[PDB]
Amino acid sequence: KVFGRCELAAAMKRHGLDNYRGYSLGNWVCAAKFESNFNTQATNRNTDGSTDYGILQINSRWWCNDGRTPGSRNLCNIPCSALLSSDITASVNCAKKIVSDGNGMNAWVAWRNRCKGTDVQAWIRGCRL
Repeated sequence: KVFGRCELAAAMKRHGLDNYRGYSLGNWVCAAKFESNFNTQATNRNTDGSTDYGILQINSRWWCNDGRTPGSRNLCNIPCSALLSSDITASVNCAKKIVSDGNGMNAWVAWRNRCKGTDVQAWIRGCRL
């Protein structure tokens, strides 16, 4: 599913991401924009052989099982394919674990490079939330 911007904002808000670990909703929407362009089906191979999955491009070395990433830990206890669903619940639940891991949203290199320190509230501007 390719979410609309406000559509994803609403879903993320309903699933409790607004201000989760202190990160306002615009941060999450901005991260998803640059990670996946709001496409739940997005996948991208990394150099180490892991792959990133879904709206928040969650990696198979640490977080989900894809069966092809040696030394994988599956900390979210989910198949990586669950992160491609039109239903973002699994991505949200796993994102909540990731952002709690110590480095906050710096875990998402796209967020640090493209969202951090910017006017992220612009990403929820115009939405009825």
